[PDB]
Amino acid sequence: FADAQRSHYTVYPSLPQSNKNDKHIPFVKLLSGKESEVNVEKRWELYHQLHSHFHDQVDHIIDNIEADLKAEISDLLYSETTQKRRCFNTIFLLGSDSTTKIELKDESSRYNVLIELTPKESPNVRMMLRRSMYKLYSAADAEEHNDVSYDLSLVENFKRLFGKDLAMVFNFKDVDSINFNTLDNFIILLKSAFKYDHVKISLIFNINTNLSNIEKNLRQSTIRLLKRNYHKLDVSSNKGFKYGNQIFQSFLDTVDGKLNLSDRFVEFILSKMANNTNHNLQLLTKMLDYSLMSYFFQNAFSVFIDPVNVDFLNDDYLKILSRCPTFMFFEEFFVEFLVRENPINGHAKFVARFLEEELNITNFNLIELYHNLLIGKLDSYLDRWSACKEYKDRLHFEPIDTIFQELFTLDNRSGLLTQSIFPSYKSNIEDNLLSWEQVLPSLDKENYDTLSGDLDKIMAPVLGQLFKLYREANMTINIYDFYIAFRETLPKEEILNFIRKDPSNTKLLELAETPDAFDKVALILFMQAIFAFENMGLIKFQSTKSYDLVEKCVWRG
Amino acid sequence: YDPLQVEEPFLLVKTLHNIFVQYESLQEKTCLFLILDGFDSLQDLDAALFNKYIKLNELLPKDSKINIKFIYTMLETSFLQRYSTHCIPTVMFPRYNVDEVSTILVMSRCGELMEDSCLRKRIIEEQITDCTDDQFQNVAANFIHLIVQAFHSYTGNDIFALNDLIDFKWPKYVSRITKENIFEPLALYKSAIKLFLSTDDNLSENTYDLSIISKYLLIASYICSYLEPRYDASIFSRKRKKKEVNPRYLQPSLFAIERLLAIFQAIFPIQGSLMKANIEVFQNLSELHTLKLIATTMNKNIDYLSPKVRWKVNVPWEIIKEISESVHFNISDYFSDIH
Amino acid sequence: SFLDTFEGYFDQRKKSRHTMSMAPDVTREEFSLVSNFFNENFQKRPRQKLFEIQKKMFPQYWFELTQGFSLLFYGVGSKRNFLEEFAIDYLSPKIAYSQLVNSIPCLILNGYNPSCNYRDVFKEITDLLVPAELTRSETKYWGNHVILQIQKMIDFYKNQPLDIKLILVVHNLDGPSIRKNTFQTMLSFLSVIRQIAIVASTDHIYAPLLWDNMKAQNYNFVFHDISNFEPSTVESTFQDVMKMGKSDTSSGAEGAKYVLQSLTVNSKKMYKLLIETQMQNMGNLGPKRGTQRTGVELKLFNHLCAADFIASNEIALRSMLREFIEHKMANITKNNSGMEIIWVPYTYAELEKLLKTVLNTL
Amino acid sequence: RINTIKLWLKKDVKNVWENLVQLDFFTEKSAVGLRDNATAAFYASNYQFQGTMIPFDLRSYQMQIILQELRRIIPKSNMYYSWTQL
DNA sequence: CAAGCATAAAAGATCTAAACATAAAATCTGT
DNA sequence: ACAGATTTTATGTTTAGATCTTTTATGCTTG
Repeated sequence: FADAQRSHYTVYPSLPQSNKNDKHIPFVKLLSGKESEVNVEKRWELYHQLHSHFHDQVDHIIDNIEADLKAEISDLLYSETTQKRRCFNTIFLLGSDSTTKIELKDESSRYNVLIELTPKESPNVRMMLRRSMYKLYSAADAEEHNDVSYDLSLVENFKRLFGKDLAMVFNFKDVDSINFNTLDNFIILLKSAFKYDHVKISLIFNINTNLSNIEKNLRQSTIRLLKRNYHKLDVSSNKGFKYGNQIFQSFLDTVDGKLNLSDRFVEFILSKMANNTNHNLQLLTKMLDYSLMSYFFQNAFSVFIDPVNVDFLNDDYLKILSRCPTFMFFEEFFVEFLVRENPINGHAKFVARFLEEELNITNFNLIELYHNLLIGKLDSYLDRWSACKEYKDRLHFEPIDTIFQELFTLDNRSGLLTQSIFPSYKSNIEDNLLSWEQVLPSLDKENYDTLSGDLDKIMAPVLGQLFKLYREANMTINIYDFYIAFRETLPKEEILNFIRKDPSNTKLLELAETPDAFDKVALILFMQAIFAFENMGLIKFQSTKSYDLVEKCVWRG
Repeated sequence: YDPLQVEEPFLLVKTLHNIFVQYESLQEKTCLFLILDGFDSLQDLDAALFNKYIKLNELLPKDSKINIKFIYTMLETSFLQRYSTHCIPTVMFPRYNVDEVSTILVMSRCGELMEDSCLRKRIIEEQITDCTDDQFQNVAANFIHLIVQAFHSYTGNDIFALNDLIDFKWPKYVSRITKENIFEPLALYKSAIKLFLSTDDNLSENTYDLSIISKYLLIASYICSYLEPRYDASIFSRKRKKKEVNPRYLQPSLFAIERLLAIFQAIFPIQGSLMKANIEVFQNLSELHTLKLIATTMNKNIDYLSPKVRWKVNVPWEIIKEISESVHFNISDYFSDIH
Repeated sequence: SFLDTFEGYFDQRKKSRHTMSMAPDVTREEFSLVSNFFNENFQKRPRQKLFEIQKKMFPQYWFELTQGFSLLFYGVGSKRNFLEEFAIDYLSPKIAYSQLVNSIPCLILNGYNPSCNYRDVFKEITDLLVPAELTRSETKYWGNHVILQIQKMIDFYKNQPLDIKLILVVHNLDGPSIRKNTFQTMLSFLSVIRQIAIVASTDHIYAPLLWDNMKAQNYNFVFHDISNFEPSTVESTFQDVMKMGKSDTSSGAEGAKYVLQSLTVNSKKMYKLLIETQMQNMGNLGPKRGTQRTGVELKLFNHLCAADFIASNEIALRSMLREFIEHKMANITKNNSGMEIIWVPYTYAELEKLLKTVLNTL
Repeated sequence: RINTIKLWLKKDVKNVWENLVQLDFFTEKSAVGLRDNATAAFYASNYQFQGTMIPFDLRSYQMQIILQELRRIIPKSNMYYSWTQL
């Protein structure tokens, strides 16, 4: 068989028996493979220890967030409500990702059953009810250690069956995705469970957008019923700015003065953070980790972060660093300007703590503050609150005075950071396709050895050459005229000469003598290229019964 | 007999027969009424179910001591007419007049409103030690009459909604009661006039956390939906007349992804490039779709990549408008042609 | 005025009655011959030069993978050969050496095949990784077992040591049967597992439209640009080119024709018998799919094959039919009464075309 | 033309609209009320109707009672009888 | 331009095959 | 070798996916 024609077929490669002691490392010797292996190993171990140090604090912050939100929602769930048992209390979690384990407190006289429902697991009202009753029965029987049909009467008979009171808490995982007709019908159905005087219900709506859509979609009577007890709770990772600050401070401490943050890098962090709110902290952690690993990867001097290896400077290191612009503008010379820790991080931490303890200001972005301090306009960020006017005297910061920060910094000047996490996907495709010269390297050393040393240079790759005309084409394109133009742009005699260049095959030379051999090989190339465009989505075809016209989908830029 | 042993109507016939035969020692004929209260309110309803219960009584023994009589209860008067030829005796219940519903609310709520703990707390706090149960009944009846006369045109004759409004508005009304007010019926109306004009039955006590790029994508999607494509180039030349039928009242039209991206680039302000479509734009668009804001034109198992799927905005004019002022981008400017 | 801007698009947004019949006639055999000649003779040396230049980036890719970053390759040209070369020859032996013996298994998943099914992919993943079974309570009320098993796998693997035990190559992640939301959700939940590595490739321009915020987070992609203008011989195999692929693009019958063209004379004969029996059943019962109600019984098929000296007994027939089943040219299920049924999931028109174009020539 | 009539707001006419469509005065665009049997009802229950997902404002309805009959029923003394015909 | 005329695609009726599910009789396994 | 463990025949119950059919949102098209 042909394995390429298969699907999802496992392959067990035969690893060579040849092996070494410590050649197996992703890090490669920099400076044209001149650095020693000990430097690479030290870089690897320092990267691992620093990554562990950062991620431990990140995990602590994340766990703190989860614990705090769970405790707050559990406290709001009971809140010592004195309201009469004639309505069910509702909690709208504003903009909450459906990833939380709402814990229900154990009560001696009341079961507390968390029933979780999702849009995929709720096609209609009857299945909502059957799933809810099955979860209720299973949880109650597991807690308590014949059968009952799955309907609302299980709630009616609960006091008789298990000799205990009930408290069911409905957690709708994605309340925006469920079609609100069935959700409204299910709420109205649950309303019928208030004639028992031994069952209390609690609804939790994991809303993502706002309450405007809930008001618009739900029936007025249902909104009136919900309004008797509702609690708008705003739970989100992006609200209050009190959690991104902790992670950024953790990163700042895990780099300490050992590393420096470039102004453009923090500007990019802020820009990419401003464009996403539903999932913000994870994106920030990804960006920081990628920048850190890239900096330890493509920078050779990261082995010299700690002072102990400063003496390990060699002739190649000094020769390379001699071209540092800071050195031109300005062993023992380097260390006396390296061990000087940057006071910017300590000053920023002190300022943040000072404003967050007694100045009664909390809604601020530590990333924004750090970026502003890096620029140097800290007054322009501290004057917005209009409350630290008498405290600005002691909050002044001495301007940036540092040297040799190019070698120890986190920045994106080669564009890898932006093109590896948030690349301009379509724009990159069009940039690569329009200017194919910079994608395919041009070589002339071995053009004599190759069989096509005269045709490769003159012409262009078929797909990009077709894309040139396609961009220069009109909105609606006749296939015939497009092929005519493509063939006219195609050199005539050179194609025939290339065909004649192979004497091994016989069918090719047999077809070569045919007068329209060029006119049909060009057509074959055109069908191949148009198929590739259709697969890539550049072009589309209208009604296939006509198939004489095509429409351009994507435009360059 | 295990109640879970019945799975078809025939099994119910057999189980009822088996239960009724074992009660044959009854002295006198006994009828047992089974009130299916809310039969039309079934969520798995179909036309061919009620007549099963209609003809059920034929399949049961004639001479049994216990006879089961059905008393259904439906609420549609178009489900009933489907079986109008069965000639089963029925008692139609007409709706309630405004005076009737006011009297019913008075009768069913004056006791509860009088016995409110909030009113007792207000009275003991404000020190009015000269009152009778007649005075409390009169003030409760006056509140009921005021709320009915103020919101009957809005709520119709539904007792439930009027009860909800009364429960909603009573705390503030009793909070606005002082010494000389209670002994003057017009004083409360002239002092608590705020309650009785504008209804309050919405969760907002009396927008989107989306990004800027997502908000602009939503605005561009709405513009694409509610603008004619042949006018797009003329209107957006940023570098016989318009129709006055106000297409914002009709269903949104279907556009293509390329047009959406082009107009999104056109309307996005220059920062620092024209904000070339990147991973972030497409991710935001997909997140908007999974929020059911930009609905496609095909059923489930959706593939966003096929050149046969079209997008249409799924928000009304209010949400998109207040999003536009949320980002301070004009929306009644490109629609100034259609006012 | 302009051509590459939104203003240019608006400007561009506002006839020859010659079809391809008058165009030079094309035969499939000579089409394949000429296309193959052009593919490995046009820009061979520049392509190898570019491949060697970008091969040096492999340690960076491995370092990105070993830190919980699922990796994606996007760009023009076919990345199938390049990505397979990266994963099979470089990634697996190197990670096997670094973990310490045997190489790490490499589940490569052809996404350009419209016959790729998520049930079979998860069957392979659970046959190889062998995760623990889910308890009865964890099954939930009729919930999808694949997604629940994957979430249980995530819970179990959140505590295991962070060493890769599988690499799941995903060729053409934005293909016809691999772009649907179900399999994408499966891959999204599967990629969170640190112990497996998700290297994928995309071709469509609007491919990132497939991933929401949650799916993008779970993928945790690190996009990498690979563009080598390869002609994609393998990708075009599964779909027709004479009709430009505008019709029956996701049918998958062209791949079946290609694989059946030169497979075995006896296999072709029995496939012809099965196809003919299915057409007879369709006629006994408008173009419809070949569902189970119209398929052929296993006992009936064995009797028919024995009458034609194709397969003597059950054992040989089942052994030679497992090959067709694994390549999705046919399916075997059990009816409600328990009778085995074998059927071809291709459309009646597609079945007739397959019979009259390759089967009928013997 | 003018005592003064309070033009009710959108959010206060929404409840009247829901009550009016609940009393079966309006119907959906092309909606079948009750299915013939249990299988068809089950099939419909599993399906998700398009009109459900359309926002509340833009759901297209149809009328039980034509305007001429509405004129025929409403008494002449009523204050809306002038607008009961085009 | 609209009407006419045509094909096209949305909305849903109608249905099936598959995944998920339970259960009673007869078979296959160890002491 | 006798009771438990597994299998074989025989349904019921939801989810995912299919094609037919009807209606109506698109284009084609003169002034």
